[PDB]
Amino acid sequence: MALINPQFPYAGPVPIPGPAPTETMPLLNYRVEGRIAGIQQARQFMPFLQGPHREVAEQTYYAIGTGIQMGQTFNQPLINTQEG
Amino acid sequence: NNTAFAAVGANPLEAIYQGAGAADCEFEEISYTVYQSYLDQLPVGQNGY
Repeated sequence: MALINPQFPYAGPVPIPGPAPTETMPLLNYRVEGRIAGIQQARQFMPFLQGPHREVAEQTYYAIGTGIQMGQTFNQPLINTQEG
Repeated sequence: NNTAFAAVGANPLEAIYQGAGAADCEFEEISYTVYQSYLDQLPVGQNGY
């Protein structure tokens, strides 16, 4: 967006020496076929386990029984003959 | 003992020490240790790794 100087104008570009025209043109680089080499193993001996863990520990229980329940020799009360 | 003790006036590009006593300099031993740095536990989807 330059302003044209009317007192000192200039013309378009003139030819100048050039950079040997084939040396600015590249070759198209020619890929050969390739292979991810080797026979891959199916599994890996991992350093960490792959499953979930638990944040807190919960107390577990198992039921037990008591035993054969016996009789008893109670201390027996007195007879309510109007004193009680 | 050849490629590591250049003399005074030799090319010290691949040498380690250079001096006027370099004709009698020698190694006693060289020990090396290699440490491999890799990525373990690779992700596996279907169609392999």
